[PDB]
Amino acid sequence: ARSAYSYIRDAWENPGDGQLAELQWQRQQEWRNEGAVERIERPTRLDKARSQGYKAKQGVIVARVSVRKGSARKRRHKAGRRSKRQGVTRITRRKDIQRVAEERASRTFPNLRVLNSYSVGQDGRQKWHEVILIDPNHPAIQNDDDLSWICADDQADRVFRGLTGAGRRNRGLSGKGKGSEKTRPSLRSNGGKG
Amino acid sequence: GRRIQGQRRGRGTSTFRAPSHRYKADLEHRKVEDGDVIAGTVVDIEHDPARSAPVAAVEFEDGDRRLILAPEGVGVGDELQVGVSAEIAPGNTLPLAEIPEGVPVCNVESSPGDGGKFARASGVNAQLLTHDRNVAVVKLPSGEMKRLDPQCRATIGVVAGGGRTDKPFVKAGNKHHKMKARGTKWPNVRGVAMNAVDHPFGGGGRQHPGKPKSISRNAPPGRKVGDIASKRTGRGG
Amino acid sequence: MQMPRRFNTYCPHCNEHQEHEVEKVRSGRQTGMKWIDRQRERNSGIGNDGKFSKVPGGDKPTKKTDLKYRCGECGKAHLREGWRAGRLEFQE
Amino acid sequence: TGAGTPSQGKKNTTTHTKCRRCGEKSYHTKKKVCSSCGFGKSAKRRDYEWQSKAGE
RNA sequence: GAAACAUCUCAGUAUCGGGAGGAACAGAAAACGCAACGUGAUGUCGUUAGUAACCGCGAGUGAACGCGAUACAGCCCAAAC
RNA sequence: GACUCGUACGGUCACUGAAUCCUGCCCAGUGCAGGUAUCUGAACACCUCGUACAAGAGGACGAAGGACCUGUCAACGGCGG
RNA sequence: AGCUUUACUGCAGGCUGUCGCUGAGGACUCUCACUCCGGGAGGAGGACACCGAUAGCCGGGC
Ligand SMILES: [Cl-]
Ligand SMILES: [Cl-]
Ligand SMILES: [Cl-]
Ligand SMILES: [Cl-]
Ligand SMILES: [K+]
Ligand SMILES: [Mg+2]
Ligand SMILES: [Mg+2]
Ligand SMILES: [Mg+2]
Ligand SMILES: [Mg+2]
Ligand SMILES: [Mg+2]
Ligand SMILES: [Mg+2]
Ligand SMILES: [Mg+2]
Ligand SMILES: [Mg+2]
Ligand SMILES: [Mg+2]
Ligand SMILES: [Mg+2]
Ligand SMILES: [Mg+2]
Ligand SMILES: [Mg+2]
Ligand SMILES: [Mg+2]
Ligand SMILES: [Mg+2]
Ligand SMILES: [Mg+2]
Ligand SMILES: [Mg+2]
Ligand SMILES: [Mg+2]
Ligand SMILES: [Mg+2]
Ligand SMILES: [Mg+2]
Ligand SMILES: [Mg+2]
Ligand code: NA
Ligand code: NA
Ligand code: NA
Ligand code: NA
Ligand code: NA
Ligand code: NA
Ligand code: NA
Ligand code: NA
Ligand code: NA
Ligand code: NA
Repeated sequence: ARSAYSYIRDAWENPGDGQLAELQWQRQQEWRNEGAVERIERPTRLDKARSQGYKAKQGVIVARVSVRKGSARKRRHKAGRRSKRQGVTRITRRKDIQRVAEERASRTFPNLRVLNSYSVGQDGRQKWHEVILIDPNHPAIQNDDDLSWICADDQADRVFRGLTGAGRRNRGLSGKGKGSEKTRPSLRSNGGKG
Repeated sequence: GRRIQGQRRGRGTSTFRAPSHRYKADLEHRKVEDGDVIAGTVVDIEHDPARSAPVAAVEFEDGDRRLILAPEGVGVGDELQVGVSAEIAPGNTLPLAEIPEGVPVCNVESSPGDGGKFARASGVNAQLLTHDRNVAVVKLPSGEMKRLDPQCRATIGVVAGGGRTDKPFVKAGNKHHKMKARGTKWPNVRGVAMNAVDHPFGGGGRQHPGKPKSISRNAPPGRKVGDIASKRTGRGG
Repeated sequence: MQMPRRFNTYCPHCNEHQEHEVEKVRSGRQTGMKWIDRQRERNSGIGNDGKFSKVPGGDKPTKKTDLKYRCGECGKAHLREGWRAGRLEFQE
Repeated sequence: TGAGTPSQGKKNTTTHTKCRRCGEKSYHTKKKVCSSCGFGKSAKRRDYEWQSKAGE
């Protein structure tokens, strides 16, 4: 039979209709008054969290991060620039807001490591994402056969090197064939052309 | 070119800032749970460095010592009141509603409880005209008819120090001394006296503006100079 | 100059002289879907757009003759070299 | 007054001093920042790529 | 550089911000598409090829599949119960 | 964030440059500002055509702006044959 | 190279329409988001404004 979770998921396929709508109109009021990074005891989207690796256990942390909506907050040029490089307004950044969110979170928890993240809505001027972080040092995790991998030294600052799931999608690594000539094995190895 | 003076202003450097650290008080109306029970006694009449007008030192019953926007007439010893029931005499402060129409008022609030905004310069005063359960039309010293919430507090009488503008500065030194106590860069060099690089009116072998002086409101900072969005110029016609 | 709306002349299709009818080539309308139309959208961005930033050049003192010769028999037209003419008017 | 020799005479102010962190006499005692290692401004040591030829 | 120059080019170079490791990254197909009755995770080397493709279709720019090699390695959750 | 512990007897932006006698005429052009039947005026949505969809074509509506009208020269300036 | 402009091309900025935030009953009411005033009670404002996106106009300020 359907799982309880399946309902949470099904409700978020349309965050603008039903109870979820009424729910958001409410929460956001409180959210807009919270900080940049707010640790929260329980995932707002249980299906998604668990689906993404979450796990109600010690060493697993979650926090909601809000990032401003829109293009790049860029300063106009103060020296010679050909018409091509004289832009400011239409320029956008190459990292999506969700990736910005994962980083602001990870920086808030220096000892933790980003496991994953997911969207929980947005108002007119900002987006919220909930980031799942892990304490690579807690034995409750060093002994977890489904998460102890994140404890390896080479997983240090994994979000800052784009090893996150949102990281790898944003690096154009989704496709294994056509179109990913300049992306895999890495953007930088491909002379930054992706 | 280079940024014009109006652009250096905004940066808020020392030169353009006001000597706040030398200012006495941020004159603002007192608060009262309600009732109006509040009242105090004038203790002294001081000079206010930020407005070149006098301010009155007042002591209230709850032992609160604060400076007030001294209207004309208030002297040491006098007793002033603040509240919905305060008397209707000069110096007292009460909502526009409780004020009789046709009475000169000063330091009027724009939003009830904001502590006063309008008419607080030397000698000026507002004029309460129309009452209502909603609007309290007041004629500001500029002539405009400001419709206001009757709950907006105000002080009765005209601001002290009237007539200041009558005597000429006579000499640069006097101006100098005044300017030194304000957020203003002085003296003023005429745009037309500068180099093109420095101002849109600069340049030429003789002094005259480059183009016409009346500039569109849509003009960008760096170019908005001269007669800003003038509806007209000159004295004639 | 003056010119007969219709007259006998060689029809490259029939391979024999027929009575043709002369008409001034009316400009067909654009689809806005040609390759060039796409490249304009594609290639245009921030700042100067290169070739897509240019604007049409002037005119020559006199234009050449832009005509279609229609065969009255098989109804098929054919094109010919034109010739500079300040004005061209058909007779009937 | 000449901006040359005559303006040299007033130079009796102390700015750059031995740096508690890197030992170089680059600690601006008025700014409390080392112009050499960045002490007082950065936890990380001051270093730029332009301090050497691009391919080296 | 285009014998000017704006797209283009220099070049995702110089330089700047953040961070890992002795290597990093990548990685077990919603692949390929010598179209198949075919191949079978990923890097990399040789080639494919200055080919396809881009481009005031100017100057210039520029892959991939495959192939021959090197080394090979394949698994764990979410959910159903 | 400065102006601003400020509020039109303010402070911003410009021109002229103590006093004294004065400061004529011009709004066509340019600028600024106001108005505007009508004309012009982009995109979204909307209608028609097209396409099993889409590209695309046309229409209707029409903001600021412009046309047009008015005000203004101690506004740029002009004051001849 | 500095500077100018009704040189060419663009870029900020200003004004303006449209979309999102955004809600209830060609003009209108409302309150609940949102904004502001208020120590607070609570007052004003209000689906506008702000902000994100886009379109037209102006645009040697660069
Ligand atoms: Cl991390
Ligand atoms: Cl003054
Ligand atoms: Cl013809
Ligand atoms: Cl194959
Ligand atoms: K260039
Ligand atoms: Mg590599
Ligand atoms: Mg000063
Ligand atoms: Mg104040
Ligand atoms: Mg004066
Ligand atoms: Mg002067
Ligand atoms: Mg000079
Ligand atoms: Mg200039
Ligand atoms: Mg002069
Ligand atoms: Mg002059
Ligand atoms: Mg362009
Ligand atoms: Mg010198
Ligand atoms: Mg060249
Ligand atoms: Mg050429
Ligand atoms: Mg290239
Ligand atoms: Mg391929
Ligand atoms: Mg298991
Ligand atoms: Mg002089
Ligand atoms: Mg030059
Ligand atoms: Mg506030
Ligand atoms: Mg220039
Ligand atoms: Na961290
Ligand atoms: Na790319
Ligand atoms: Na001049
Ligand atoms: Na492209
Ligand atoms: Na050359
Ligand atoms: Na040149
Ligand atoms: Na090109
Ligand atoms: Na005129
Ligand atoms: Na005029
Ligand atoms: Na120069």
